[PDB]
Amino acid sequence: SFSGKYQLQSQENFEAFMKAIGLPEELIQKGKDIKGVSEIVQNGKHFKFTITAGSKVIQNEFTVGEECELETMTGEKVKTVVQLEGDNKLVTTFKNIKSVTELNGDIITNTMTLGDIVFKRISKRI
Ligand SMILES: CCCCCCCC/C=C\CCCCCCCC(=O)O
Ligand SMILES: CCCCCCCC/C=C\CCCCCCCC(=O)O
Repeated sequence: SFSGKYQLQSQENFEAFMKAIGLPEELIQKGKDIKGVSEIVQNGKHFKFTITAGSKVIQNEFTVGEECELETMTGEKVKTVVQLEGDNKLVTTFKNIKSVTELNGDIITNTMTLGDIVFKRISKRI
């Protein structure tokens, strides 16, 4: 069950991922420690998100099994389709990054794997 407004608790490889993809140290030092809200509304295939990237609210919707355009940090807007296992594990192919989102009861983890860099968020359902 994915529906909820999930507040951020722990954020792992933020400094190593944002410098590896080409972002500024001034904006990285602002968004690294802010405990913001990460929303998801589960409508069968269409998952409507409202995500806090430090100060910016990035709101887009992903379709499980058909093409869906989402905003990236380095780039523009990526058509990344998401596959679902057991109503808790969401897997996609972003801008050369394997993104794995897992729901453990009422706590969600977003693990963005870029080769050796493992960018892991840990947010609780509210
Ligand atoms: C889907 C969950 C993962 C979301 C990851 C978002 C990563 C954002 C990374 C870097 C951008 C940080 C921007 C910080 C605010 C800058 C503007 C300001 O307040 O001055
Ligand atoms: C590089 C980050 C750009 C911002 C959008 C990233 C979207 C990734 C795609 C699909 C997974 C969406 C997961 C939504 C829940 C995030 C929970 C969290 O913030 O802790």
